[PDB]
Amino acid sequence: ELQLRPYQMEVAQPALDGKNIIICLPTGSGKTRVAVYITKDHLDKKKQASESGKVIVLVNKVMLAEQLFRKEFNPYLKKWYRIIGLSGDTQLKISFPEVVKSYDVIISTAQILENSLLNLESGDDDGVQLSDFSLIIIDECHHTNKEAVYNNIMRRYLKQKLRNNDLKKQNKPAIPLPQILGLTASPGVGAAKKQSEAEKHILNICANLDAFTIKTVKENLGQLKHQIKEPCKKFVIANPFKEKLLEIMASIQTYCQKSPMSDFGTQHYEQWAIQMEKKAAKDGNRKDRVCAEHLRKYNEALQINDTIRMIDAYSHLETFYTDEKEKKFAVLNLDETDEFLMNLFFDNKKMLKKLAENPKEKLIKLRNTILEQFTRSESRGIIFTKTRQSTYALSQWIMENAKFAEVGVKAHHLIGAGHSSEVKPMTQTEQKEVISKFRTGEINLLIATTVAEEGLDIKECNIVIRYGLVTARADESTYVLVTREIVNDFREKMMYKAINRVQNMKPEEYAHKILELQVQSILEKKMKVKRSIAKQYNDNPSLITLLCKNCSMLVCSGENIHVIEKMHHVNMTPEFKGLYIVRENKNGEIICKCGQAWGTMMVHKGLDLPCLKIRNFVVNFKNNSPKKQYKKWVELPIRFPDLDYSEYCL
RNA sequence: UCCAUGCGCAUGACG
RNA sequence: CGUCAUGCGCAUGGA
Ligand SMILES: Nc1ncnc2c1ncn2[C@@H]1O[C@H](COP(=O)(O)OP(=O)(O)O)[C@@H](O)[C@H]1O
Ligand SMILES: [Zn+2]
Repeated sequence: ELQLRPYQMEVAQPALDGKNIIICLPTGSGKTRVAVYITKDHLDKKKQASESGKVIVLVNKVMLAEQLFRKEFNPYLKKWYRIIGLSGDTQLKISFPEVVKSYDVIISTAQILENSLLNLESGDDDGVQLSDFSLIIIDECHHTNKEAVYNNIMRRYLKQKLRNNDLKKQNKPAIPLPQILGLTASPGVGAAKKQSEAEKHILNICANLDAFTIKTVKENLGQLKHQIKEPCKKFVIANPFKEKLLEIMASIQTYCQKSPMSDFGTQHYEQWAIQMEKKAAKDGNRKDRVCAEHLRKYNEALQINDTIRMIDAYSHLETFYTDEKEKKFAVLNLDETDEFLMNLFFDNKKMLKKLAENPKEKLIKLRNTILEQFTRSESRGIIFTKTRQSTYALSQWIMENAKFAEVGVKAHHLIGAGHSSEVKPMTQTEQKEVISKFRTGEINLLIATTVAEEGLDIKECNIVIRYGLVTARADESTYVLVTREIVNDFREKMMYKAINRVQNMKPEEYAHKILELQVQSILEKKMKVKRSIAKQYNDNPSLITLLCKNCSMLVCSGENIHVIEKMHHVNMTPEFKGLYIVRENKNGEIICKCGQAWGTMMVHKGLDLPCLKIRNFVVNFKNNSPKKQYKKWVELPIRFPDLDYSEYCL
């Protein structure tokens, strides 16, 4: 079987000639299948050539790899050729180079391939080359812009290509390089206020891929257009506690002589709070880092309240101050500052809570909007929002709300898996379960945070409602936008025209432009190398000291620290040990004699290790140069010794 | 299956 | 350059 649709046929035609073209098509056109056909044709040709045919397919997300190995490639070609569903998570007893030698076809993930190539350049002796393959295929090429995995990969291919040109002229023989296909929904357009900038961006993409031309369907376009149902665009749009909190912020400002130089509930105030916090850290002073941090917490509460039930802000600060109280209690087992701030809060805490019960509330507007939508439904919907906490708050509020229960439409939250912002990350398994549930109708509506926007298989949904999120199927579209669609349309128009412009270009001029872009990218990479190496020069054993940032006291030295796994830094020598405190709630966490959090107590190879984080400490060189904050160890060019387990045997 | 950690990347907003 | 929010990948250790 594997019959190929017509509009797919023409667009794929050039690649069958060895063309390293790009194929951009819309969503739902099943470019996976045309990709399969192309792979099949390339391999059959290499069979006729009596030469080995290798394909190494790449994706930026794992689940895509699983889907292609599950539903697309193996079904059609499993019996014809060897296929492997490679991924970083899937424990594979065998190393990558072997499967490079042992499988005719490969689904994979970019970073894995890059790591193998790095080992080739390194002394690990695990070797692979883009030349070793006969064909490289990529999905969502549009990510090949800025130091992305795809881009980092192709840059090597280019460099080699230019050497190949020089050798072609200088020498009759030249080394080989593979064909390159690239598939995307749309090449995309970045920060292009002009069709010229857009044209340049597109050309930069093509250069990164080194592709011959872009390809899109116009002749057979009507067939695909009718075949694919495409939704219509649309946009639809719908205190006292805040005042008290602002008053308290002003009270702290008066108590700290802190000038916001900015409005309330704005990013710039937070940015100033952080910069002031850094200055206080370098000054080793309190009510400066401390109160600045407290103010930042307050402004976070504000921005929460600006869109959210102030109950949630009360919960936010309930959590914050209760945990601070617990830290102080552990320390005890308080000064003018902490007492002032804590009491300044607790005094109004009950009143704030009472105010929180009073609705007098964007969320209340969205509730009415949503219920009105549900009356139309007769059943699938997707919410979106900026943050993770937002999704949980929405799900909690909707579940609590009786009206939505009366409607009988269930709802659940959904987020990514990155352990960031100290918020619970959903696991890939859990995400898969939830989307399966919604597809089955177990959950009528799914709250999301851009995870559902792409990758995850969500289709045939009546409505796609949004809640201040910058950005349906089954021939049913109920787009909503509560609180940039026009500007987005303008950009789409611009990129389409730029694409047509590039398609209608001289092959010579086009080749010259893309060649220049290739050279530029290579030069940028070389410059990046130059600066990156210069960063790591000092490599001092011990030229710094770790200090608590609330109480600017020496906490460690430069030499007492040791490294385990060449990842984690730790301080044995219990002179430090008697200082730090331990606390847990629900391996364990570490805190300060001042309540300042310090890190966690990891255990490696059986040694108990009070591991820590540079973020929560402030540097103090031996040269007495000003204090510093790095947010990560690698920023420091000096080198710490790997721990010797023979030492500290005890 | 879960936990914790390190590293890199892109996106949007903001300065 | 920094900030914040969001999403992704890789590599670890333990259970
Ligand atoms: N040659 C073909 N004939 C008929 N339908 C096809 C053909 N090739 C692809 N399709 C359709 O394309 C769909 C696959 O789309 P999919 O790959 O999931 O979307 P996308 O291309 O956006 O990833 C299949 O459901 C299939 O019906
Ligand atoms: Zn302290």
